[PDB]
Amino acid sequence: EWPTHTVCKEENLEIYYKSCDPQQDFAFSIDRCSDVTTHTFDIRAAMVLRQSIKELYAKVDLIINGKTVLSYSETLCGPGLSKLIFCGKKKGEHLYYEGPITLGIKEIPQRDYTITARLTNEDRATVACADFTVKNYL
Repeated sequence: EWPTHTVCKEENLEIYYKSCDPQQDFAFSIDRCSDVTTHTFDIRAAMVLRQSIKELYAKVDLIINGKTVLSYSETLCGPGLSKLIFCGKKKGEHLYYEGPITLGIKEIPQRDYTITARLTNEDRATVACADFTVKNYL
């Protein structure tokens, strides 16, 4: 029900996202779309934080033909485990990230696939959730 946003659409590469958090949408852009093929690329992203992030966890799933073929989890914030300066932001803050994203997928996939990313907190509550649809024929 959130709108599907176009992130990239060029000759041989298309990327769209839709928030799967029922509370809200968020803003997301990639500075250079073709960098996604290198698995490190720069983004800009913005969202209102609706949950505490005392702990922040990411879970990233690669889905190909309806099947989750790979899933990994990374700790972003926590006691002795904080990776981002914005760890520690309070519930209700407007969060802005500009910078690199590195996905821990080895053979960065060709073809059509989905990356689902969910951020959760100390209470397993969803802080953000998106489905990224990718069409990569580069």
